[PDB]
Amino acid sequence: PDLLEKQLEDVTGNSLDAYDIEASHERSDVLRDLTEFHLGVTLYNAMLENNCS
Amino acid sequence: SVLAASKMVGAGCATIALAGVGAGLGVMFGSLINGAARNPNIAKQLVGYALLGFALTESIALFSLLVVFLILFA
Amino acid sequence: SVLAASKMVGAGCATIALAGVGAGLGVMFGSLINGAARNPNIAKQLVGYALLGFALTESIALFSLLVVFLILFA
Amino acid sequence: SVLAASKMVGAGCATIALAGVGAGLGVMFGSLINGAARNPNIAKQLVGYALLGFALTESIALFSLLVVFLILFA
Amino acid sequence: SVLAASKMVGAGCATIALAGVGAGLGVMFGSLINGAARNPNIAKQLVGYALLGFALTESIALFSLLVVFLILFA
Amino acid sequence: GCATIALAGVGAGLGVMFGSLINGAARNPNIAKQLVGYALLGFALTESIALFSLLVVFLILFA
Amino acid sequence: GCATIALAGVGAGLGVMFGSLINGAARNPNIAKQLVGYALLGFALTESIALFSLLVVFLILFA
Amino acid sequence: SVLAASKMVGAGCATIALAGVGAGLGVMFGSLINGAARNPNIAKQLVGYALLGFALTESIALFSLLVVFLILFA
Amino acid sequence: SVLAASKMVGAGCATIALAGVGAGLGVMFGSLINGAARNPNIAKQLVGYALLGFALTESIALFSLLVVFLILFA
Amino acid sequence: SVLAASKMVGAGCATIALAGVGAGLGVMFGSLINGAARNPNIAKQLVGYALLGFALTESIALFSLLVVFLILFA
Amino acid sequence: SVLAASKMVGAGCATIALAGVGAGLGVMFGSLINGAARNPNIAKQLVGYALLGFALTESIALFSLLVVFLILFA
Amino acid sequence: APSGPFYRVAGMSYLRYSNICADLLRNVLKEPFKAKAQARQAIHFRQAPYVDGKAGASKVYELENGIPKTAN
Amino acid sequence: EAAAPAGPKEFTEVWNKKAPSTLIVPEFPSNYTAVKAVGEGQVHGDAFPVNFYTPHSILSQAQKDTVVLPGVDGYFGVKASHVPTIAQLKPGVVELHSGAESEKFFVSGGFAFVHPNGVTDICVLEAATLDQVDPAAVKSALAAASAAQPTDEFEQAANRAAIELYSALESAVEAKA
Amino acid sequence: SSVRDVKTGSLPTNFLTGVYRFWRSQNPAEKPHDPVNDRLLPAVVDASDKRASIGTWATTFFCTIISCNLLGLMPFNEAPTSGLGFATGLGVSVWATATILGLSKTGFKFPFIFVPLETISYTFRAVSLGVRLWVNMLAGHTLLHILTGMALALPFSLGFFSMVPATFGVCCLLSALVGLEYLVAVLQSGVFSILSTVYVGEFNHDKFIGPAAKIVK
Amino acid sequence: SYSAYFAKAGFQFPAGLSALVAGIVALNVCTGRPTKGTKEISNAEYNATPIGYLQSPDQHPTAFPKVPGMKDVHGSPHHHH
Amino acid sequence: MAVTSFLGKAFEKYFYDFSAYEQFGLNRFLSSKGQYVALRHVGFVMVGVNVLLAANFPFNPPFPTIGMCPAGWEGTWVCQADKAKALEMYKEWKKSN
Repeated sequence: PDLLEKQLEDVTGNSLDAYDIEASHERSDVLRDLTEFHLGVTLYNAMLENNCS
Repeated sequence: SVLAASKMVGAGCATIALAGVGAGLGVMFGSLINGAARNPNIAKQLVGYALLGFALTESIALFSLLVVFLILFA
Repeated sequence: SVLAASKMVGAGCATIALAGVGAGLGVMFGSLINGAARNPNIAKQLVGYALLGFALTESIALFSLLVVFLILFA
Repeated sequence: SVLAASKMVGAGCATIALAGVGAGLGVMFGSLINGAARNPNIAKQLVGYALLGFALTESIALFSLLVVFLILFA
Repeated sequence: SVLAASKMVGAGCATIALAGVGAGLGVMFGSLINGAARNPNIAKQLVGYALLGFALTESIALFSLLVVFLILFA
Repeated sequence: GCATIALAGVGAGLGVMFGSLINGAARNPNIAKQLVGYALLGFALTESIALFSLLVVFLILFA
Repeated sequence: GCATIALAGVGAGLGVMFGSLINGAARNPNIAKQLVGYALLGFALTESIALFSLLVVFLILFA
Repeated sequence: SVLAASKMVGAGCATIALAGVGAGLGVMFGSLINGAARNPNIAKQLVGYALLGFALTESIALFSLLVVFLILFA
Repeated sequence: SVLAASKMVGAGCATIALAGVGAGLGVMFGSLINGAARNPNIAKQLVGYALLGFALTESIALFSLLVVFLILFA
Repeated sequence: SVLAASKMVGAGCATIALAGVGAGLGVMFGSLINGAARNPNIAKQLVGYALLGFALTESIALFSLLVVFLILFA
Repeated sequence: SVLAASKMVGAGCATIALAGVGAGLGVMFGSLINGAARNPNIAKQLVGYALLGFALTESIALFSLLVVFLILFA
Repeated sequence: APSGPFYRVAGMSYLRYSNICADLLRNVLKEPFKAKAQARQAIHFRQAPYVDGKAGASKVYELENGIPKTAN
Repeated sequence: EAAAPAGPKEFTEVWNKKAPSTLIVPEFPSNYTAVKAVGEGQVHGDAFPVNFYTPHSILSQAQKDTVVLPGVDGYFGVKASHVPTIAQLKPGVVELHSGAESEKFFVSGGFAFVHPNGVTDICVLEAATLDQVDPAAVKSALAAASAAQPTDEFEQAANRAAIELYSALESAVEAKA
Repeated sequence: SSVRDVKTGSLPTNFLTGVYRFWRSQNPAEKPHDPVNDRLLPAVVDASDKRASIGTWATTFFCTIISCNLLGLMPFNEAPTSGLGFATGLGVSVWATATILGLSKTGFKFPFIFVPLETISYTFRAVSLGVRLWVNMLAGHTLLHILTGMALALPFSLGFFSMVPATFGVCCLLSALVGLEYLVAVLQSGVFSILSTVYVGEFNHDKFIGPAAKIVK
Repeated sequence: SYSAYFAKAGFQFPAGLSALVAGIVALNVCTGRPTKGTKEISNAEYNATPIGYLQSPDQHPTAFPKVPGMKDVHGSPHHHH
Repeated sequence: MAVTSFLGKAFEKYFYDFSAYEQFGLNRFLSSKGQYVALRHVGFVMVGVNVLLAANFPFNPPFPTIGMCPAGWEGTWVCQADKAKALEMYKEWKKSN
């Protein structure tokens, strides 16, 4: 989540800072929630794309 | 000498108007800092909006400062 | 001459209504900074809303500056 | 003539109620800019809520300007 | 007419409380915009809570207008 | 006249509590009548200060 | 009369805490029976400031 | 008896410092509700900071009533 | 006895500045409750920022009381 | 010396414009902390926006300290 | 001694401006407790902004106290 | 010891939390739709660590009612 | 702060230097979506594109005029040129309005992004319409979840998630038209 | 002529090591663009020769003020920094040290209508640095004098060791004000010398000399 | 093991304290003005005045005074009132 | 004795193991030891105030009394709020007493 993820958007500012975060806790904390959900989604698609392949 | 005395206590308690000008210019320049910390891309445009807000809030300070020269010297 | 003396004291404590008008303009011009930092695509529409607010909050600044000069010259 | 001098300093104390109306009106006109920065397709419906509120915020401001004339000229 | 003089300066200090209700309406009609900018599908229920809220903070303003007229003409 | 300046803070306190009734109801309208069940309880306790200010404005004037 | 202007602050103080009760119950309404346990205890400890202001108004007048 | 008349009006305006610890204790106790509505797990520890914050804000009520005790009864 | 009467009025209106210190200590001690509700794993550190913040704004509670006691007894 | 006695009490009411500058500066310096806690990467740029807003809000402080030094020694 | 009496009441009205400083400082010191509860990783840097802000906000408190000592002993 | 929401400070990941809340919605559905939602609730796989290159040691799952609500 | 100029187009050119030349480049998930975030357009005035998804279904991908989203602060609504938003949602009701007609899905939680081009991308796990929920067994398990709170700190969160889900589910069956 | 012998790892040696390394950390040296090797070592040594000794000055003012502030909390003693010329004489002397440092950055020549307003707010730093130390050490001790006079009014009037719940609540209020004075004694010596590093560190900037000629690759 | 070497040298002052004490004393005695409550008089007045009349009452307050303001000496009764 | 070596060892065993928090029982009434110290502190102040007052009791107070008088004095020099007045009344009282 910020081990590299925000570190690759932040060029002359940030690409992620356009969005207004509506989370409970910090932006660095919602991105921890958001990339595990991005991990589980693209894993669920992977073993469903592969099974149909 | 009561009238000449009242030019001093009246124009003295005239310029409490600059309290809320000082409190307003603090929350406005506080909103520049959180606004520029949200996206630093706009941080040279928000300052151009800050001095739009600074020069128009000071007007209330100068609407007070003429009266402290209109009570003291008019 | 305590009538024209109290007109200096009364008009001084009259114009501390311009305290809150300055704190209004600082909250109002501050929320444009956070408002235009959120979506700068609307940042030329929002100044149309602040100058709608700056002119209509000033109406309170010109309501009190009437009574400053309606005490001093009336 | 301490009655006629008392209408003048009582009028200045009367119109510091225009401070709070000046401070509320920057909150209401400030929050429309934050309101119109969220979803600007409501930005004229919110102005219908600002001027609804500004007509009711001025409702107490002229109640103060009635009292600043009802002690001055009544 | 020291009592006729003190009713003039007492009633001006009596209507300072219209600053506080004048800023209460600016906050309450400021959240009316921010509430109606979050979900505008409730924008007719919030005015059902704003104008109930408006009339019930006026309760304080007419208590303040009670004693601006209870010392003046009674 | 000075005694009823205490109605300024009650009117500014009430404008904030009825300001949160708008934002509380716009945040979940399914609880929007339980919040008024909290608002008018909170209104009744903040009017208690408005009458304590008006207990004094009649105990100064008529006592 | 000028001593009871201290009731402006408890009037503006209780409106904020009861403003936080409407916004607090609009988040999780299940804790709303514990939050009035903090609202009314916060009401009572702020009313001690409301009676400290009124103890001296009944000690300036009546002592 | 201008001395005993002044210690009543002096200790009268000495007590409006309790407006601050009355309004400060509202925003500290209002913060306990919005602190407990977010995580009710820790809401027995948040009272432990509410009463410690209460004990240190009524140190000022203990200083404000000491000047009232010292203007009236020195 | 215009002097010793004036020290009781001036020191009473000197200690009205304990209001804003008491209100600042409410918005700071409320932030300890909001902060220790965010991450209670820092809740032994945020008390350390509260009491460093308490001791520095308690300073203004004593700056105000210094003029209270060098009006009254000096 | 009722003129010389009024410049002492008038300059005392004149310097509580420093109350709003004292409160507004804490909002701007409170927003520096919360803004730099969002992104520490532009925290060298936000202090440049804090010290600009400080110098233009202290101009409200030195304008009212001009009025104190113009009532007392002019 | 109407001049000696009016310095005691002028300085008491002069030190009201420590209410605004005491309230601005808690707003800034409440931000340190919240901003270090957001990321405790820069909690040594945010104290460096609190004490840069404390120094510039309590400098307004010594503006207020210099006018107190220049009213009282000058 | 972690800092964040109520699942994250309790050691739970967001994926487990969001699937528990997905599980508890399915137990409340209409019965023409509750059993077909029980199809996408089941968890049947197995895992095995490879600490050396060919070793063994695993964890099999024959879960039907959903992701485990208890501690992992 | 820009140490790695990555991307799909950069990965093609460097992978021809380490892999065999027989293999063509692997595909990437950017090659299968045509809708971007910063790409200007895609609002068209009144009705804005709403991509309401689940892992197992695409529940909507046509355009709507307003979306009532159940954020963790509270229910907010999205109009067409809304501010860019990353909103974590509570268990609550997503309301998709097209005009006079509105469809009300109750979701379990899961984020919703409003992109700078006005595209709303609701991303939940279980998105049941309230027509297929029954209001009987919701409090049958909520009363059980109001009773069973042991000192298990993992079940501290899982019972908290159990309570707040049914409690919002209680309140959102009551006000139906 | 014969110096004393020091045990290594003494507690005053460990405290003053951590104190000095704290105030030295407040104005850190800036990293050059070049790698620091034997080419850049005279430029780094000359960069240290042109920096002010704020690490030494700030721990001079920390240790001389916390020793003076804590004298006021010893019995039979008053704080020297409770005097107006002592406490404000340290504040002007820090402000003049910052100015003499900033005036020497040129050739001792002093720097439209803006600059009298930057100067005023800068010349007020002189009196504000010392008066903040003086008023804190005065207003805390003065309140303690007033409340000890009030708390002595009760056993003087009532019985000695009698009606003790009235004097217990004010002897514990007096005890908690001496405890706050131990906190203000340590904080105001910290705030004085945090601010000395800020004011003196404003003019603590010179040009890195660096390599004017290189052999690249 | 070296603990008994450090017990041998006992207390010792800081290594230049005689220049601090001689610097603070030399500021308190080289004031260049009379000694705080006294006034320089001529030699003809000093040789003619009793030592009870050179003393002022303000400079000798009572060591534990039963009434605030008690002084130990009374000085010259030849006031110029 | 050796003047530095006896009572250094006596103060050491008065400081360390001489404890009236346990030798006088006192855990029956007090919750912690952190609150035994927090009222031995206030107990030291109340004892030290009452010793300093009583060791010279007939004195006109420099501090403002709040309108209170110690014992059967009430109009004497001890309660007189004018100090040049009470100096005259103390000098009369001292011949008698």
